[PDB]
Amino acid sequence: SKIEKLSILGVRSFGPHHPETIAFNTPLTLIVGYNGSGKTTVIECLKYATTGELPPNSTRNGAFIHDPDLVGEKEVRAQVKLSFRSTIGESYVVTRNIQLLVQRNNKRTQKTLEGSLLLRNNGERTVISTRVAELDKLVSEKLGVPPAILDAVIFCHQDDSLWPMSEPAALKKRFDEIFEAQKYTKVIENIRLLKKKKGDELKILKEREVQDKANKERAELDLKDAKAKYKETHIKVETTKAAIEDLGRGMAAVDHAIMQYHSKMMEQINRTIAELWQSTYQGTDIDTIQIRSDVESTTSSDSGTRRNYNYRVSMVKGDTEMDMRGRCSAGQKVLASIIIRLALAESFCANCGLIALDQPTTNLDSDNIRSLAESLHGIIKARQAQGNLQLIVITHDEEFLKYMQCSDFCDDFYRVKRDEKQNSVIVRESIT
Amino acid sequence: SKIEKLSILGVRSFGPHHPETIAFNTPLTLIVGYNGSGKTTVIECLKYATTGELPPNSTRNGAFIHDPDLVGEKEVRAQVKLSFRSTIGESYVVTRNIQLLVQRNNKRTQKTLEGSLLLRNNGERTVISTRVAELDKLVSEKLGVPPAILDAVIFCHQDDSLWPMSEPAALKKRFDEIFEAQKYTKVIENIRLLKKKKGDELKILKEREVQDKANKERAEDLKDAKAKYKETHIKVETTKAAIEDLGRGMAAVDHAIMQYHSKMMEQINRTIAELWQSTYQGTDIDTIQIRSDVESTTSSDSGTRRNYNYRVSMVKGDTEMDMRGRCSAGQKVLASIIIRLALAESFCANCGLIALDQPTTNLDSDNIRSLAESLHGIIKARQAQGNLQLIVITHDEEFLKYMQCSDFCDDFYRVKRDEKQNSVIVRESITR
DNA sequence: CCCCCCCCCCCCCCC
DNA sequence: GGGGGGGGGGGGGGG
Ligand SMILES: Nc1ncnc2c1ncn2[C@@H]1O[C@H](COP(=O)(O)OP(=O)(O)OP(O)(O)=S)[C@@H](O)[C@H]1O
Ligand SMILES: Nc1ncnc2c1ncn2[C@@H]1O[C@H](COP(=O)(O)OP(=O)(O)OP(O)(O)=S)[C@@H](O)[C@H]1O
Ligand SMILES: NCCc1ccc(S(=O)(=O)F)cc1
Ligand SMILES: NCCc1ccc(S(=O)(=O)F)cc1
Ligand SMILES: [Mg+2]
Ligand SMILES: [Mg+2]
Repeated sequence: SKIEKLSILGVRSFGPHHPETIAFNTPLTLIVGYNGSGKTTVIECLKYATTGELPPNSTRNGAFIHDPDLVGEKEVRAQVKLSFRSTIGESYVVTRNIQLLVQRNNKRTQKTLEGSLLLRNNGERTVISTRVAELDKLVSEKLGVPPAILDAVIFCHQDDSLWPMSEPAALKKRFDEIFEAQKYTKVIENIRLLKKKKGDELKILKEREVQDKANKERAELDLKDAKAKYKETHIKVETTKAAIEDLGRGMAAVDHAIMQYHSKMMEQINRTIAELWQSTYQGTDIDTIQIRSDVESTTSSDSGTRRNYNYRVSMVKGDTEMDMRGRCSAGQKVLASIIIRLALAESFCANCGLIALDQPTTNLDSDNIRSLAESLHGIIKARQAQGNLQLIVITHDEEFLKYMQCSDFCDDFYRVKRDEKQNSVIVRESIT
Repeated sequence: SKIEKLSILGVRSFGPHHPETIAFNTPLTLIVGYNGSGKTTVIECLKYATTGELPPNSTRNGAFIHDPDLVGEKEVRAQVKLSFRSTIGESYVVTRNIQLLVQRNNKRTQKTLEGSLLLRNNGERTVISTRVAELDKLVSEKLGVPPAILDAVIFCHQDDSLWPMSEPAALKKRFDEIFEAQKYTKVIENIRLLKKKKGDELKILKEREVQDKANKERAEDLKDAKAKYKETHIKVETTKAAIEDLGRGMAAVDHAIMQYHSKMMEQINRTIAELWQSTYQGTDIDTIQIRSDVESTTSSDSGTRRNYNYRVSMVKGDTEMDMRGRCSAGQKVLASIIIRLALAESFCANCGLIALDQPTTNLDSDNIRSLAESLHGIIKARQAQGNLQLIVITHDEEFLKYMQCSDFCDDFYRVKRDEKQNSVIVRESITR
């Protein structure tokens, strides 16, 4: 999977007339710029292009669309275009359009216009879909990334980048999505319903079997026919019994595979998190952090067995383990959230090396700024040859840039600036 | 007027055995240290000492109290001591104590022990109060600053420092708290009750007067009749006068309140406007302002209470838009600090007390430099008046350099973790 | 009449 | 809005 080029028109501080573009490097796309230049907007456009999700608190009132009053028109059309290649060689472009009207009554109304996923063959166009509902499905499907991963891990909004350190209910929600826990309980539950239904049939069938057996002893129509219906019903009974077991064994197999998958996944995730923490965190006070999962089970013959995962991020010091929630510093929260997202990206999409880190050194001190950068350099070096990585870093931290030593990977970087009209523009610069 | 010495024992990463102290300088207290040193804890304990409020997300599970498991004991008692001077010369110390038990049921529970406000006559201690409910009221009076200002503005938790940029209701609640509208609106309602009651008496009185007028006219004992007519008429006029006095008093009260609200918002926006133009490096935002929208019609909760809506606007050229859902991370951080500086300056203009915890979060190099230079200008201007007590926590080295603390400081404080991973506060010297 | 202590209420907080 | 814990308040009792 790979993302090639992004096009932005009329989104936030990007003007409505002339599209601005950025092309993504491998293994690293570096984006710098002043406060309010428009860097975070770039990642907003990647998330919108891939999922149709708009930034939180910007979904209505057209905060996402370049404000009509600034340009002097009563209507502004926004457009985002993303070109990418699927896991197989294939080449796609997704376009999305959104409109913002200022009516004569000053009322603003936002409307989502038609978009399109189109396939390019040898450089020539074919329409795959023009329905926004399918685009979400199709793009992630082509990219090789679940939507829950695009949303929470890869294109995580800067305002939301600390979700791993949030309250338990919220944390659970995001892991439940990432693990699709609602989907598999619905699987288990449907099988259970079917099993109960086949169970009701079996009671009726055994009755009938007892009845047809007796008619055969009395006949013993006629005894030759009397044996026929007895046999027909006997087979339905035995056949139903077998069906009941198969549904039951299958139900158990599904539950077991699901429970082991979850364990394996969590074991991998905690390993990476432990490695990332021990390498990068300079403090002595926390040796490692871990995601601990507490399963709540409720078992009844009517509701069968339903598992509920509760999740916690704990920090480990010596013998002691404590829940980090409500107990970690601003800087610790920032580092833990980045590492956990890296760990999830590595476990859940082991092969698409895609993640956006928007201003990773927030609240980090000088030592941690250095080590984080060197760890990022270390991740890149290890995976550069494999061709796996498309990593996007946004920063204006000069200390961070210096220690990353990105020139080893980059021939260029992108700078987002405001022009004289105060429009966001994206200029490509030489690594020099 | 001033805060002198703080003592911390068994709170978070501070060990339960030996208390750490910090002494506050004028005009500036500088506090540095690595991620997780315990710098934010210091500000929490200041809040806790003055208002009794604990850090958000820490009122349960005793997250604020140094964890019993770390020591090898099952119970920890925390203590925080703050010595300060009232608006008058008087010298006080408030002490608060907290306990966190690992119960017979295994999970932790926290309990609030005895507290004390103690007055110092040099060489003699006197308990002014040992009422944990009363400490809040007494302390805030002595400091000369309202409880909601200590909470939102002076000692605002780092996790909460962006509240000005929060959702409308959340912003409104805090401005509401800051604007104590309940006490006086209830005064108005009680006057209104009386005014209405005199109104009914007036209706009955006017009737009786018409009756007495006719009897006087019939007599034209005539002297008796004129007496009764006058008597009744003077009662009518007297009641009218009483109605007018109550009515005018009601209006004077209500008017005084609207004037106060207007006056403050005006000063607040003046200060915010100067700071923005003075501090913000960037062409895209000329100024920011706080707009107050009154709900056309006051809702009735045991009185008629006006409902204000508040919004933070950014101004560029002719155009104005709401910052909510539209500003960058750095812009949120800068706007929130400036709004707090302005809130301190207008609402407790007399005592220059504020804590800035990691003020350069997500700020670019230029905005880091200019913010530092603006603080320098604020300090230089008011140093002579002796009012100012500014507390800055930072590990931003470029920021420290532009701050030029040597002009104002003879020493600064460093927070460290000792070999046992306990937070320690070390005092260090500066050249000038 | 002051207050002190306990248990319980209710209140703020967090969900 | 509700639920739970804990602080505080409330009421009864004693100093
Ligand atoms: N609807 C809108 N119309 C016009 N301008 C907008 C709109 N919404 C947001 N903006 C502005 O566009 C900019 C968006 O920039 P961001 O991508 O958040 O900046 P940034 O580069 O991430 O800066 P940071 O986060 O401080 S490092 C902000 O400066 C907003 O003030
Ligand atoms: N109940 C607790 N028991 C023991 N340690 C705790 C407890 N609560 C918090 N801590 C630790 O104490 C530290 C809190 O110190 P802070 O003041 O938040 O850090 P800081 O100096 O502000 O660092 P920043 O915000 O990253 S610059 C963290 O490292 C926590 O791991
Ligand atoms: N997207 C990169 C995911 C990743 C890949 C590798 C590592 S490492 O711990 O083994 F160095 C960490 C994170
Ligand atoms: N606590 C007061 C903060 C403050 C805020 C603003 C100023 S001004 O001189 O630049 F208008 C001065 C002081
Ligand atoms: Mg940003
Ligand atoms: Mg902190």
